[PDB]
Amino acid sequence: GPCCSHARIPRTPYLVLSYVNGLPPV
Amino acid sequence: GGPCCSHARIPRTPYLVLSYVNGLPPV
Amino acid sequence: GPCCSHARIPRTPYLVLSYVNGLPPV
Amino acid sequence: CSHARIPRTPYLVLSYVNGLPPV
Amino acid sequence: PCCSHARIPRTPYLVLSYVNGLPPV
Amino acid sequence: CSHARIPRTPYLVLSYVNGLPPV
Amino acid sequence: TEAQARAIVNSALKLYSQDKTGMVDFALESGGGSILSTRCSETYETKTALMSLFGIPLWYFSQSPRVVIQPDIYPGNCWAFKGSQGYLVVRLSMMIHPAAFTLEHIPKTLSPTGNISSAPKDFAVYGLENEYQEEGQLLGQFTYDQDGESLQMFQALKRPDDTAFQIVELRIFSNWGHPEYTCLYRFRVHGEPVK
Amino acid sequence: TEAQARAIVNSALKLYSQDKTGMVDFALESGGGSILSTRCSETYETKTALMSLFGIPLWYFSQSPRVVIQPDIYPGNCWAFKGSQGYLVVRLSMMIHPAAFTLEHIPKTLSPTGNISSAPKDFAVYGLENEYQEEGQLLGQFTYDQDGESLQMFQALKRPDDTAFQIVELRIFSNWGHPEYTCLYRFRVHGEPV
Amino acid sequence: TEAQARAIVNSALKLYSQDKTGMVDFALESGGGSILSTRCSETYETKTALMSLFGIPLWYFSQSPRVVIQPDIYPGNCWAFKGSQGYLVVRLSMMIHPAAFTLEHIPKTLSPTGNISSAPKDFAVYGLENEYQEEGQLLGQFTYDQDGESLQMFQALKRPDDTAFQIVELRIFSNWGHPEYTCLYRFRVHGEPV
Amino acid sequence: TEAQARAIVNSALKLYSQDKTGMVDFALESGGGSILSTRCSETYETKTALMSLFGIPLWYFSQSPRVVIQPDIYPGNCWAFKGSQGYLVVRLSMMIHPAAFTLEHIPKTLSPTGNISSAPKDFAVYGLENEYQEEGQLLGQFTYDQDGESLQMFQALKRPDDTAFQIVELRIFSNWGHPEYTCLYRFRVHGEPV
Amino acid sequence: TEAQARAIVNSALKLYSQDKTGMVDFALESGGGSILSTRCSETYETKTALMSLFGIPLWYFSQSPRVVIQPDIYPGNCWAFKGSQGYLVVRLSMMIHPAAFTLEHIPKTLSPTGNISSAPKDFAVYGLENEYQEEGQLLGQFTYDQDGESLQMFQALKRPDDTAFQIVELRIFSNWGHPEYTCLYRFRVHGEPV
Amino acid sequence: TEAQARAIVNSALKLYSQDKTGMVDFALESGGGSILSTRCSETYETKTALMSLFGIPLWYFSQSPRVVIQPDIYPGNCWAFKGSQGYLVVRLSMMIHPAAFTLEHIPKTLSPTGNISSAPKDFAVYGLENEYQEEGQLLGQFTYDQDGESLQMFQALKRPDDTAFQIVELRIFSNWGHPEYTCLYRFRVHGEPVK
Ligand SMILES: [K+]
Ligand SMILES: [K+]
Ligand SMILES: [K+]
Ligand SMILES: [K+]
Ligand SMILES: [K+]
Ligand SMILES: [K+]
Ligand SMILES: [Zn+2]
Ligand SMILES: [Zn+2]
Ligand SMILES: [Zn+2]
Repeated sequence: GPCCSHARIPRTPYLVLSYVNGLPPV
Repeated sequence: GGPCCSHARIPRTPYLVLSYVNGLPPV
Repeated sequence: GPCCSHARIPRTPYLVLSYVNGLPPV
Repeated sequence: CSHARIPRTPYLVLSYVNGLPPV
Repeated sequence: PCCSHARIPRTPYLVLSYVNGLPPV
Repeated sequence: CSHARIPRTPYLVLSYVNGLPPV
Repeated sequence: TEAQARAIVNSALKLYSQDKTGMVDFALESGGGSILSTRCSETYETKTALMSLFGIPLWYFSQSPRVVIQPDIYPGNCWAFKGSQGYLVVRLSMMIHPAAFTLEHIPKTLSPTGNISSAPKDFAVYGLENEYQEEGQLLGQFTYDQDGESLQMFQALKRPDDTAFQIVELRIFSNWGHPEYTCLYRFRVHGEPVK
Repeated sequence: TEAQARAIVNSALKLYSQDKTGMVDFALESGGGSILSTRCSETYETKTALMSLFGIPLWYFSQSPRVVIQPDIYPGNCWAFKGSQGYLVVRLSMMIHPAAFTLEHIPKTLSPTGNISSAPKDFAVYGLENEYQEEGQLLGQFTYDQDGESLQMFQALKRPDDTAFQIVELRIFSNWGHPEYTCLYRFRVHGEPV
Repeated sequence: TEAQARAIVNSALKLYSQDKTGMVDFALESGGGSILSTRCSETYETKTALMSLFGIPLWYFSQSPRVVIQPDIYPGNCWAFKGSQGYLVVRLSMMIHPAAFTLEHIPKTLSPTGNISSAPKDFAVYGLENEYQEEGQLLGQFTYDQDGESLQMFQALKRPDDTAFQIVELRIFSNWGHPEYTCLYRFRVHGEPV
Repeated sequence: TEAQARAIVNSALKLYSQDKTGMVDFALESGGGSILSTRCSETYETKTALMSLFGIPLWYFSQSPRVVIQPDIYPGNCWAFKGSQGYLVVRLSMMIHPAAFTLEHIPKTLSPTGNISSAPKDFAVYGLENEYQEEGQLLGQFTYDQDGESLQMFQALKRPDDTAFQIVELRIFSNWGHPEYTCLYRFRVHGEPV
Repeated sequence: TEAQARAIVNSALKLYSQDKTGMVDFALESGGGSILSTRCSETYETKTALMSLFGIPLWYFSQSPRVVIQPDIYPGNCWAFKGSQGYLVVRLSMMIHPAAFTLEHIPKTLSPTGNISSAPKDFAVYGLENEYQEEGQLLGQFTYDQDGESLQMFQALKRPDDTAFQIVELRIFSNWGHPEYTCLYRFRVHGEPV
Repeated sequence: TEAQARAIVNSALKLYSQDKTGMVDFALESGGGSILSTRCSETYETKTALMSLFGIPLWYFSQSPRVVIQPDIYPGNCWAFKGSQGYLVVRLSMMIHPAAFTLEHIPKTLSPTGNISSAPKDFAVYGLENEYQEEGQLLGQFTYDQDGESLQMFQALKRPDDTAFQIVELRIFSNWGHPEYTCLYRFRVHGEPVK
């Protein structure tokens, strides 16, 4: 729970996945 | 938005290793 | 050194100091 | 907010375990 | 196992708590 | 324990790549 | 019909284990699919799932668009965008001729509110030749039935000269009545790869 | 009975795909459920699953009570507490009238030791009006049968008034003979919202 | 005969829910199994799955040998080694007499290329008495059929002295034609504990 | 005259050791002073001091406005803002009646370029009663002499009504000819507490 | 008297540059000294210096006992303990016979409150043979004069048996009137090594 | 006679406050100087200064070559290399004609061991046109006197062509008798910049 009223807790850190060298091993 | 580059900041790809050193985990 | 011309190396992380409960021990 | 996320002050402890440092 | 008595940190427990109702479902 | 967690003693390297800093 | 019935149940389980469809999902992230985050709608902000460590509050957790190309479809494992209109652009694993699309949503019997009004209702699928193309080629406009099955498949439009695509855009036009957000659990792209 | 037999198999698969029960789990974490960690038993410390990175040992891994409201029930995906007596407090996703509870544990055919003696044997379910209430309202008193199926359901008691609850306490009184700890794989709460 | 049909479908679902085999997997990581990373082939590095945060590229993601003893077998949830020859050493959860081994690979109907040329073709399984033993005891030479089912089981050899093992080595000798790498989705070890 | 000489040199050293002025610096950060980051100009971006660790580039280093209320005035230990006009708001350690201000800059004999053209030339000091005030009360308008000493003191204006302040704004109007940025090494606030 | 004046001023500057005393400080942290943080009093908690990053408050900053063996004695660069009684144990860099001790505190002309009542008044110095020894050998008892110079030296007591020590305990018995805390800026230990 | 004395004391303090020399230090890190880390010697490993946090040992602390171009010269604020032979390559803040060099070491009266045998004794300074140049142009061979002052200055060699340099190499040939390591507290480079 937040410590006080309207504690400024940061937003969601978003781990982005991008394919830059083709297919992964499948 | 997306990544501003394609070169990784970390040179070698990490790997989380799991090893059992004190027997079985709770099952 | 930077890797490429498009490399986004961040700027200075700025640790801010603020006094919210009066004087520190002096 | 004004409440610290970490309760106590992060204190880096320095201890000498193998004698004198280079002076 | 670094030596006979190793100072391995206490088991980290990432806690999840709902404080503003339901998540998007 | 007395064995360091990081095998290498860490070292922040400072290098100037675009000339003088503001003086 | 006894041994035949065992053949029927084993055939049904075999199709069930093969991603419930037995068809390649060229949008699956683990198989090569990826989300183009810039070309997607903004995530609905809820600020309810508080993640903490050693009693220290760290951040609020919200599902990213990545879960839409992830198989876990338990209630909550879905990406939500504000309103009833949104867009999701997925880079396919291979250059394929799209043939069908699959949209999955939780059944009403598993929703806490008793309804799936956050599910998408009217949507369309487009084919993009590049990442910067604003509007692509329409592959089909469909409607997800809330009274239908959890997994619903949609056949792509037939074309004489089959142009291949590796980028697909999913445009949600309306939801099933939820006034705040719209949730996408899983979106699949099926087709035939190019020689 | 020729085409009807296919309808039964599809209905069984449909019920199987719907969390194997076709009922809402108001304790499910991804759906809105959460663990009140300050009112749970002390997690059993085993100190065996050492997580390391680049050869640097980081910490020992142990499952938290959160896994009890997570669907993955492969062997080991369970929260363990010391002894044969423990408590687990879960905040439900909605204010409901509790009607049934579900307890899941691995079958004997999948346990490495060949037994499920770490499984709970005698337990009770309570309804709490607030987080700080010590003694709650008894919702039922049941026994998980080790010789029964992996998933076992238990019908809740009919409370006299129409009192709703959003906080549930699971009190384990005994296990099936494990001398060290007791494991909980998944605990579900079913009912009707207000 | 409606009750016989329901009994058949429910029995099939019960076996399906018990890890699809109803047998203990002593190599399963969550159940006590672990990978001896010192005696495994070098992971095939592709540098394609770029993980980034706030637009800052952090690292490339590649599956470790740990996934081979993890149940998720969706396309990509597999460990790959360069070439068509590789080895994998797994520490079993208990000291057992090995009786059978299970190899899983995605079906051709779920592979993007329409074939599974990265699947292993010819392999052998050895039993190691210690982590540093260079040469173990041959437990069986098998062949994974690309035209067979996704899950394939292999019976271990009957030997005069039924010596038990807690360390198993999986040696892949060939794949089904992939010129770059070879993928292992899941490898299971079944047997009887001592 | 020997004892007279020793008393003169020891008195000079005593004043030198007392922050070179023997007066309280109510803006000093370690003593209670702080910078209002939201009420300051943007730091001049150079992208030259690349900080790395294990060969991994982390970030470019540039001094923040905090160094202006820090005693180290070696060349480079200064905050720079783009252009020749900038603002710096400092919260004093105590509610005082401001009496004098001190501005420090490196001497020409220590500057690499042979000049101190990045030093401020014309500036003014204002007193604010609260953070939300836009334009404060003028406490004095001064000029830092490039041909003067490194430490220069400036007496505040005489006021009939004695109004106290705990927030001070330093407005730089021009520099000594640097076309890119303007550097501030140390700014001090002197006065009498209430 | 000209060359005599310059030689006097240069000797004064030479003594000033040599840690203001020209004597070895065997307690200096950079030279081998260290704080036994377990054998010290609990640090005075203020919770005023809020450190933040990207608007996220991180922690409150307070000086550790390490600063007492660090040379920077600007106002605030001091360790404070609650009340007027506190303990501080320092491990010397070498096994020495203690001969003198140096205590430093800021002058009143640099204190914001206009007083140095937080400075210690009555203290004693003890010599410990080991880390866990509760009561050590008394090396001397002194009184820091508030009306004296910033740096004050105290000669240790002469002992019949020349016992060496590498661990020193500084016991503060009273301050100069501050009702909340007591501040220590720098504490030095001088002597002759064995 | 009194005003002349006060002028002498103020002139001495003025020179003392200007980095004790009143001359630009083109090697100072904060002013633009930097250490070429690859072109140095191996740092003497001691493994004694254990840095810990919450009782967790983190790493051993040792001063890097960066401290040689940092002003703090209290005992311990020095970079040490194994043996009595070491190298240090510094990139100057500007392209200058080197005129003098300054080497600083703690006085004997402040060393715990009672001696400064870890101080360098015989050294030479070279000018490099690039980082990768093996042998540079000799700017002067000097000797730091242990019986001299803490700060010692050395005038650069008079060469026929006043070639400018922005990279300087400090070669230590011997120390004052320490059998394990050699410590460098501060090394300064003085000269006139090019215009
Ligand atoms: K999903
Ligand atoms: K679970
Ligand atoms: K797997
Ligand atoms: K400064
Ligand atoms: K200090
Ligand atoms: K230094
Ligand atoms: Zn708060
Ligand atoms: Zn790059
Ligand atoms: Zn160790």
